[PDB]
Amino acid sequence: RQTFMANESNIERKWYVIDAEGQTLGRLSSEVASILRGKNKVTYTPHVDTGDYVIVINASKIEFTGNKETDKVYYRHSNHPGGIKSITAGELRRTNPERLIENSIKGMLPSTRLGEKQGKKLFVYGGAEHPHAAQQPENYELR
Amino acid sequence: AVPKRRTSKTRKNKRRTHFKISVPGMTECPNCGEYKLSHRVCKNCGSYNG
Amino acid sequence: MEAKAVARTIRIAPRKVRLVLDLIRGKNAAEAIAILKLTNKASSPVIEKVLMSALANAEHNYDMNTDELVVKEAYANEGPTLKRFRPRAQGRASAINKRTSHITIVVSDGK
Amino acid sequence: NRSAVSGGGRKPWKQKGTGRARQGTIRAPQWRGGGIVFGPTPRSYAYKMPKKMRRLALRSALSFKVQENGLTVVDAFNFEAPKTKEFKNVLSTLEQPKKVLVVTENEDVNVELSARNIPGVQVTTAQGLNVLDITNADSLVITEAAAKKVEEVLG
Amino acid sequence: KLHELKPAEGSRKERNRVGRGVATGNGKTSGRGHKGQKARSGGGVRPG
Amino acid sequence: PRVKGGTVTRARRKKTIKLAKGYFGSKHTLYKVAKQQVMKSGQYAFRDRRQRKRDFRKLWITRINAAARQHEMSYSRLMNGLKKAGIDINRKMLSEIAISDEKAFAQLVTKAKDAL
Amino acid sequence: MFAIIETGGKQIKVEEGQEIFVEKLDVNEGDTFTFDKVLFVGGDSVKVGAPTVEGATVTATVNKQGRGKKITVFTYKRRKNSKRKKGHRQPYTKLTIDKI
RNA sequence: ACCGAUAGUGAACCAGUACCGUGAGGGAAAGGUGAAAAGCACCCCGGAAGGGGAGUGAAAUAGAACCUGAAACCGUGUGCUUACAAGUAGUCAGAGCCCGUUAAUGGGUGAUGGCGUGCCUUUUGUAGAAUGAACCGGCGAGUUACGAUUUGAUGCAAGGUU
RNA sequence: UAACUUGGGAGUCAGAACAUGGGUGAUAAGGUCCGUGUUCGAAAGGGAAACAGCCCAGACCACCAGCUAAGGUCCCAAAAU
RNA sequence: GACAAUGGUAGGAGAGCGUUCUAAGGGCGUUGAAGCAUGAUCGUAAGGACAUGUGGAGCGCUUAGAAGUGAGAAUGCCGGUG
Repeated sequence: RQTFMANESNIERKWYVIDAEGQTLGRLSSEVASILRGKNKVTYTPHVDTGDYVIVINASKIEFTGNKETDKVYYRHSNHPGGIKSITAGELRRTNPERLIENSIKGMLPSTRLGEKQGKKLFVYGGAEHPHAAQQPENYELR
Repeated sequence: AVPKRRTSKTRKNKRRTHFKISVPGMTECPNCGEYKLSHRVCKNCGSYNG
Repeated sequence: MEAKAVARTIRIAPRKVRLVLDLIRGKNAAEAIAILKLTNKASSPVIEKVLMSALANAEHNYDMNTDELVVKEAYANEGPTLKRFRPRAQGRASAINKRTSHITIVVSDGK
Repeated sequence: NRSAVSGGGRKPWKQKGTGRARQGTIRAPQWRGGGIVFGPTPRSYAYKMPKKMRRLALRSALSFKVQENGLTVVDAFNFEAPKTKEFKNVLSTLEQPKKVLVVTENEDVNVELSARNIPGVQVTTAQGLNVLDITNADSLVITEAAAKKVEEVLG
Repeated sequence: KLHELKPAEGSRKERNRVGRGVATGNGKTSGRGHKGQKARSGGGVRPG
Repeated sequence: PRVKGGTVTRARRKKTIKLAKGYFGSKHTLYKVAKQQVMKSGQYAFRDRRQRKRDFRKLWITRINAAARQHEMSYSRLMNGLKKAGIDINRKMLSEIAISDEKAFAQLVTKAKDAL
Repeated sequence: MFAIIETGGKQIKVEEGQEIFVEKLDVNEGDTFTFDKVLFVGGDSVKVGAPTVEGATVTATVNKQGRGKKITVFTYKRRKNSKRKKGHRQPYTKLTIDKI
């Protein structure tokens, strides 16, 4: 009977920005995947993406607990026989932090078409800068 | 070898996408008036004028 | 109105004829004679016949201008097939289908 | 069945080594043109029951007409030769419904003939009363003599 | 009354007719169980 | 007599072919795949009628939780306070108070805190 | 200005002049039915929500009384010759909402 | 209370025939224009076949392939939809767009989300990489006789019954 | 809330896993053979990722209602950062 | 009313649906029967009606009776077509 459903005509999407300085990778990634997926709105519907547009900055300043700087290897296979490649969270927090952050958050979103389209709401930047000034980025903080 | 499974009539029509044949590449004869095939001699009336 | 001509039980497999018919479908009928007259294929003469008959049904027995005529609807349907045999080796026998077709062309004046 | 249908008696191909199903004869049930597995047999359907039940049924079939006004006694008919005109007239002057059973004492010639052309008139004698034909009709025409015949016969 | 005919109550039944689908109860194996000598046509140990 | 029945086979096969229209390809044309797909369809429908009462439940809880966290409460403590305060609306199904009338939702939240 | 009532084991949010489809009541065609179990009222001007509310109970017409579309319940067991088909049509009554 | 053209004779029809075999021998398929041939004069396109008209006819989408004319299958056009996507192909929820019924909580389509490994047989156990089926249609499997028994029904009842 | 007798009609005689008491094997086996109970067989639903036999629990049907069992509550994924 | 029950193979028991023919009754039908197609209809299921086109001459309904009485599987048989 009666139960609300959001439409393409009904949904509005806000932008947010959040420093990763002093943050843990997973402890930030969870609270940000929630915003991307859009389940802090009251008008959450599963089939359309009521999420938001998140900006992450200072991705070179995230932290790792314990001996993950040298442990915690990222593996990836090239589909050629013997084409497996390896990296470490140390050699990626300084070499490409804005893919460290991307992978951490995008493993937390469901692996479907709506999830693929919700992952690209995330805009990750090392350093304290971003080209998204024309969006009125609202300042969010975690919890 | 033998087909393990019959071809669905959607896959048949997908494979037959490019089986179309092309136009003949024809022009209007400046003497016959009727149509000729470019770089060929007018079957209808006379010469080639080239 | 809409004039049509038909050639029933022509001795060509219909999906060889549909090739040629996918060229003249929708053309100014002054072109379609020449198109069918210039192409390699073999189903072209026995379609030139049907087209010229459907155009000679426009001037005669109706009254239309055969310059104003586009080939509105051409197509080809299956007729009765002639099932024959071909001896393969070792006592085997393989069936043959000498298929036919019905070639239908409908020319109009757009009125 | 398989025995009677013409042909058969040869195995169409080897038991083994062809791709086809193993078949015994061309006249098995599933083959087009085969024998029929079961079905119509030339037989009979008549049976019997005790005589007392026969007389009981043939008395019920008449008590039903007496419950209603199906029965209507008359005298012995009179005819010189068979003629259906006077017979149909008499049947119409007695308020009789369409199908009447005209039960006469003995077999009669001047009644059977002038009756058996009409749609619904069946003449019969006390020697030939039927549980089927009493109940088929809805109007009896017995004579003053045949009724005593049936009450003497029936128990 | 030859068009209203009721036999006595409890005097006639349908015959059981096995081999006509799963809903009747006796559809596939027709009441005979599975493989064996008592599941073949004519198959049965003689009496006694 | 010989009952060469051939009018009923066609009739029920039509009645089952027409119950599968909109199915991809041969599933809507041939009796022996259309019949299987109609069986599977009835089974899926039986199951999904049961699950449809379970999906909207989680939906309503998701949205009530998203509303309560704005006032800085959990779903869990909200429902505890509600069930303890007596105020016993169909609180999951009526996730419409949270959307439609927001001031009344502040009302309910304050009562929930008052029951603690 | 709405109200939350509870009628057939199910709460319902209702406003003035709304059609509602409820399960089969005991009232006849046309005759008005007044709901006594109200759980919430408010929306725009007042806000009273309690364990239950005595008053302002919804007065609603009884518009129609019928049977919903036929669902065909089917379930089968694979490789075990066991299937079952029932039909079902759920009776309901539709009410118009007069007053709160 | 027999068949009605895959039925009934193998054979409704030039059938013990085509055909198959050295031979004995095996053996099919094949009915239906209309009330009446009135079986399409004449014109046009075409070598013809075949068409389009005009006719006959109650009807020619009854034109000798001639009653109805299903499904498979093959096509022509369009209303929604589809080229970043991992699909036992559906079911539940659902925006949008397009129509409008046996008039009723309408019909079509389906962006996206949840759940979800066909059917039959045989097995302790099969999504099974175990079997079977290309699809469609028709035909295709507990019967009959005579006896025994057990039940219900009925008629009489120390009798009952041919 | 069964038990028994008298009659009509049967199917079954290839069982499996787990827990426990044993033989055999090597205190091997998803081994094999017995006692004991359960589940599958003939059982759908929730959990063990998926997973006949493990844990919870036995589907008459419908509802966009509520309380719970095993198991859980950072995100995938409903509920404690 | 009240309360209880309603997963299920092998298997037992019961109640039904539909086809073909028969008897009796009572209908319909060139102002259009069966059949075929179309639909958004009715019943708890098997199933039934109705409207609409095509079709061109037989068909249903009620109560009983009698069965060559129901097809998705048999590397089934025959035909047609992929």
